Amino acid sequence: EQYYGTGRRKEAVARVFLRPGNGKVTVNGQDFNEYFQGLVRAVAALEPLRAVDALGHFDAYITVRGGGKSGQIDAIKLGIARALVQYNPDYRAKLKPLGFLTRDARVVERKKYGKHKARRAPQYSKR
Amino acid sequence: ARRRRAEVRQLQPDLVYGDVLVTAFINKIMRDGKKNLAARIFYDACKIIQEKTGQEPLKVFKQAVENVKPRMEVRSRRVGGANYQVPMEVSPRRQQSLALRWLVQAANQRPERRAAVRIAHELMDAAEGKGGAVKKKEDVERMAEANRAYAHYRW
Amino acid sequence: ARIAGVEIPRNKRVDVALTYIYGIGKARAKEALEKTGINPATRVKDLTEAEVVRLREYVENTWKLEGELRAEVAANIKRLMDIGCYRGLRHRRGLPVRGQRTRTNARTRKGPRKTV
Amino acid sequence: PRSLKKGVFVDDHLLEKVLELNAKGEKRLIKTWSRRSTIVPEMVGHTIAVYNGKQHVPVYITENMVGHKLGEFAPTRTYRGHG
Amino acid sequence: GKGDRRTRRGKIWRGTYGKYRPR
Amino acid sequence: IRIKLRGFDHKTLDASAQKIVEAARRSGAQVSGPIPLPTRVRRFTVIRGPFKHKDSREHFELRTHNRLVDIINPNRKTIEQLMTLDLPTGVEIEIKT
Amino acid sequence: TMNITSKQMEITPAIRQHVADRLAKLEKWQTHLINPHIILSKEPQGFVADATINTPNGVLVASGKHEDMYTAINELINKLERQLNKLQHKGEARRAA
Amino acid sequence: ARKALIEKAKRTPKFKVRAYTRCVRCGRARSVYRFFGLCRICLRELAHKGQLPGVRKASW
RNA sequence: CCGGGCACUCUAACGGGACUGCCCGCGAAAGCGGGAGGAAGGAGGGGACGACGUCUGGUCAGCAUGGCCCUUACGGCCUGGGCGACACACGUGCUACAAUGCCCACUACAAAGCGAUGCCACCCGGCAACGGGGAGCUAAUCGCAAAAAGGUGGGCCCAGUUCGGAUUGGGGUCUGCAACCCGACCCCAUGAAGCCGGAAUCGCUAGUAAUCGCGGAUCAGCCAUGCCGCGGUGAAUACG
Ligand SMILES: [Mg+2]
Ligand SMILES: [Mg+2]
Ligand SMILES: [Mg+2]
Ligand SMILES: [Mg+2]
Ligand SMILES: [Mg+2]
Ligand SMILES: [Mg+2]
Ligand SMILES: [Mg+2]
Ligand SMILES: [Mg+2]
Ligand SMILES: [Mg+2]
Ligand SMILES: [Mg+2]
Ligand SMILES: [Mg+2]
Ligand SMILES: [Mg+2]
Ligand SMILES: [Mg+2]
Ligand SMILES: [Mg+2]
Ligand SMILES: [Mg+2]
Ligand SMILES: [Mg+2]
Ligand SMILES: [Mg+2]
Ligand SMILES: [Mg+2]
Ligand SMILES: [Mg+2]
Ligand SMILES: [Mg+2]
Ligand SMILES: [Mg+2]
Ligand SMILES: [Mg+2]
Ligand SMILES: [Mg+2]
Ligand SMILES: [Mg+2]
Ligand SMILES: [Mg+2]
Ligand SMILES: [Mg+2]
Ligand SMILES: [Mg+2]
Ligand SMILES: [Mg+2]
Ligand SMILES: [Mg+2]
Ligand SMILES: [Mg+2]
Ligand SMILES: [Mg+2]
Ligand SMILES: [Mg+2]
Ligand SMILES: [Mg+2]
Ligand SMILES: [Mg+2]
Ligand SMILES: [Mg+2]
Ligand SMILES: [Mg+2]
Ligand SMILES: [Mg+2]
Ligand SMILES: [Mg+2]
Ligand SMILES: [Mg+2]
Ligand SMILES: [Mg+2]
Ligand SMILES: [Mg+2]
Ligand SMILES: [Mg+2]
Ligand SMILES: [Mg+2]
Ligand SMILES: [Mg+2]
Ligand SMILES: [Mg+2]
Ligand SMILES: [Mg+2]
Ligand SMILES: [Mg+2]
Ligand SMILES: [Mg+2]
Ligand SMILES: [Mg+2]
Ligand SMILES: [Zn+2]
Repeated sequence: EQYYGTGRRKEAVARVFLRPGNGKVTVNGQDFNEYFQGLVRAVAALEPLRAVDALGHFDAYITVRGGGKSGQIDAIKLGIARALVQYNPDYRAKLKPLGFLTRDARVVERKKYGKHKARRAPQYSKR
Repeated sequence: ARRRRAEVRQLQPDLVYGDVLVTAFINKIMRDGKKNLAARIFYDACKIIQEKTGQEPLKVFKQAVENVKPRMEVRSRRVGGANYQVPMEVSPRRQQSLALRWLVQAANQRPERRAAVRIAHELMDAAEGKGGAVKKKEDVERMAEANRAYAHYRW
Repeated sequence: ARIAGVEIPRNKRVDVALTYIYGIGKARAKEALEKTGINPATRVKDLTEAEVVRLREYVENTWKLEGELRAEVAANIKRLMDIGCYRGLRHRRGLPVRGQRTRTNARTRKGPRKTV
Repeated sequence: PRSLKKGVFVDDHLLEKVLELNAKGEKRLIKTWSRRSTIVPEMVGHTIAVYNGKQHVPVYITENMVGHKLGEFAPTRTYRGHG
Repeated sequence: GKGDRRTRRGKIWRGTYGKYRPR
Repeated sequence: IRIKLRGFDHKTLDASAQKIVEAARRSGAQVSGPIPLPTRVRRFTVIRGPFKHKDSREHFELRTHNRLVDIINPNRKTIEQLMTLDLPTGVEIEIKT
Repeated sequence: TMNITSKQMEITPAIRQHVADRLAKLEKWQTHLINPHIILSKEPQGFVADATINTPNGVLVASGKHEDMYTAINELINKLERQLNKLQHKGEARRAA
Repeated sequence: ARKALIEKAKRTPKFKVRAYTRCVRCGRARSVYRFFGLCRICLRELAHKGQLPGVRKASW
């Protein structure tokens, strides 16, 4: 009756529970659209199931913490796509080719000494 | 760079129209990494051009792009003791970049007070073949033809 | 010279307009419009002469404005300059008074650069 | 400036001499290194010599210069201008 | 903006509080 | 029946978190297994050279690793036997209830 | 304008002015002298005159050395000229073919 | 003016403001770490020796 | 929050994992090009790490040390001043010149750290800085703490302005023995230059640049717009 996946992006972690139904979606105690209200980035989160037509087929209970809304959005995108592969193993094809099943390791590069930021160097006047 | 021909970043298709070209345009609008702002401005503009002229915004946008693409450009090359403006064909990748760049820049030289509006209207003129954006393209091309004589210096 | 000695910008909201008086800033703008019960959002062109003299009367009696204010600040400086304290000296030579560095900068006080 | 909850600061060793001179009737010159001491109403009419790091500067106190510090009247830098 | 004390943004940049940025 | 373990070396910390958890599991009954409390890191950043050369540093850190073990069903069989246990030097123990 | 540094030495306004009249020879080439910077210094062997100057066509960096501070300055000028003349004419070399 | 200063820094002062940390190792008044009682140079010198418990080169 | 449970998140110790290992192709080989599998692919991203040597590079003022020099003083204590000066000149930065913006009000989403004459909930006085009460926390417990950009609403209407926040006047707060020279902060008033910058010149190839805020060392307080870290949002382009 329940289906699960773990999404991570940057510093955001999302626990997502897929349970069949009509499509209601909840993030941390609120509707999807309540929590991501005013964010174009949002509907990208529901993209894995749109790939396998599970759009309206599932309700989703979802936790989210750490990072920021966009990273959280990307985290969700991952987990619910793990949940789908879990809900059906043959879902891998038509999910892996969209690279929805992979986690990007791109995170904040550390601040280095001698620099102003990670790579931004201090301005020098040779002469 | 020196070693290899770099890899063109594949963009993620935009949420509203599913378009890599739209995404690219958004980023060009985007100042200070405020993409939400950037997204609104375009989509707001997409709303406006529909009100003013009832068509498909996507169709307008894409038509405006094809109109600002320089097919030929000049690139300098100092041959001997003089810098010749050599006429060159523009790669399709570069045609795109210049088109989207000039579109936004010309947009933001316009007098009306809101960005979405400027972005709207410039896309309307460029679609019809008017506006500073197309003027840029026309000019770049004219420079190239003007120096057709140096087209054998092409590398 | 409507109010108060100065002819404040019409077409503008009364709170913003009032700040065009020497001695009245945004803080004092929100104050006088409460104490007289006038909508702070209303334009000066749309005031009632009832409200005008209402707004006028309070503002001119509660606080020192324009001329008399400038007179004091000057006297205050004229005083420091005359008693000959350090703060005074800085005013006399036109140099900065609040302990800023003068090796560079201090241009607001010094004025544009004099070549040598 | 200094908290009003706290005192009106005078170095006591400066102040003491003031009251001493007030009683007997003022005044001899008072050499002090106390730049940090407030001119106080009791000091008015005196002439206090304020050390600026180098010289002791004679300062005749008046009704106008009460609230201030003693240092304010014995400037510490010699500057006659540039060039 | 960030340089004006009499505003919210200015008090943030400076890391203080007051009428224009209360806690 | 709380035991809180703190050391600069985690090999000698986990060493001793193990042995306390073994000792009272033997003489029973229940040891709540060694929970690894998040580490508090104290960093020191220094200029490498003694004079100028600001843009060149070296990073040093001091890590205090924390462990927690709970002996649930104590039975002073354990309490007395615990009083003598072979604890390494780089570790500090705290017992409370 | 033009800056002069006298490292661990005292010099006079006169001497400073001398250097300015000496650097002035570079004005010959009718090109922009941007932030010329002269550093005067004393070694055990003699004086050292350093200079860094930028121009629209490159930088000039030269060091002059001699027992006589004025000669040290003059040799600095000589080295600077030779550089400036190369900067101003090297481009003409390959006008053909 | 050095040894007199590493000394005067030890004796308690006339007012608690005048107190300041010196490096207990070399007598340095600047860049003195409270946690060690050491300056940045000594901090580095002992750490490289391994004579600072738990302290190690930090890399991430 | 309670029962309960440790699944999940996490936390932090130990392991597994990628080796051009596997298929196509070119190769004498080494390798290169492409494919699949995979979270990751051809050093996975970043870090620590810097050869013989060079610059008679830097530091006798961190320390050590040869030698030369000082010995009621070139040693030592103190009070005060100065290191903060200001016709000028250059380097690094902060904030800006505004509408992709500014202001108000309401409402979300981090990480890494720090904290017992310390961090301070919550209460009350004050427009406020702050003050007086007062609980918790040897701190994955309690606290700093609110992250900001963002989101939602409302105002501003292109003006040197509701842009900008310098300068100065006045009134206060706090630290400290003491804020004259020479502190930070709050409030009222003042409201400068600046309409995007000559010659010239700096940075950055991807979670980078840009932009947004958070922490810490030093530290009574702070002249930090600095430095070392931390995450949020997140590009453009590389023919050659
Ligand atoms: Mg929405
Ligand atoms: Mg960052
Ligand atoms: Mg440098
Ligand atoms: Mg652009
Ligand atoms: Mg153009
Ligand atoms: Mg035309
Ligand atoms: Mg005003
Ligand atoms: Mg000064
Ligand atoms: Mg403002
Ligand atoms: Mg630096
Ligand atoms: Mg000079
Ligand atoms: Mg000197
Ligand atoms: Mg000199
Ligand atoms: Mg040299
Ligand atoms: Mg010659
Ligand atoms: Mg030559
Ligand atoms: Mg001495
Ligand atoms: Mg010594
Ligand atoms: Mg101190
Ligand atoms: Mg110290
Ligand atoms: Mg488990
Ligand atoms: Mg390869
Ligand atoms: Mg190696
Ligand atoms: Mg040397
Ligand atoms: Mg020495
Ligand atoms: Mg020696
Ligand atoms: Mg000998
Ligand atoms: Mg002294
Ligand atoms: Mg001083
Ligand atoms: Mg200094
Ligand atoms: Mg000059
Ligand atoms: Mg200048
Ligand atoms: Mg700065
Ligand atoms: Mg600058
Ligand atoms: Mg304008
Ligand atoms: Mg003005
Ligand atoms: Mg102007
Ligand atoms: Mg204004
Ligand atoms: Mg004042
Ligand atoms: Mg002071
Ligand atoms: Mg510019
Ligand atoms: Mg700008
Ligand atoms: Mg130029
Ligand atoms: Mg690179
Ligand atoms: Mg900004
Ligand atoms: Mg900060
Ligand atoms: Mg701290
Ligand atoms: Mg501090
Ligand atoms: Mg200052
Ligand atoms: Zn030391």
